[PDB]
Amino acid sequence: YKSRLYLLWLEQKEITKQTQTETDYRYELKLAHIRYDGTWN
Amino acid sequence: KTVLEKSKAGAQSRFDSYGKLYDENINAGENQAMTLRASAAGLTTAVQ
Repeated sequence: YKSRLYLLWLEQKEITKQTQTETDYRYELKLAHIRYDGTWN
Repeated sequence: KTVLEKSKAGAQSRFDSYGKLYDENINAGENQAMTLRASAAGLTTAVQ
């Protein structure tokens, strides 16, 4: 994106819903880019 | 004459020694010692 290497990755998070308890999952989209000195944001 | 030729050959050995040390400054070892101290402190933006 605009001549800079990005990364996207999908993370899950195991949460606990209630009705007794059940295991639900929550998804997030992460995004990081590379800087000029080779480090990552 | 032999006395001053041994003094000349001794002062030539210092002019060849310190001249070799002056012409050959920082060697392959001492370049790597200052490269590592430049690399150990370039991690500020990465740790943060």
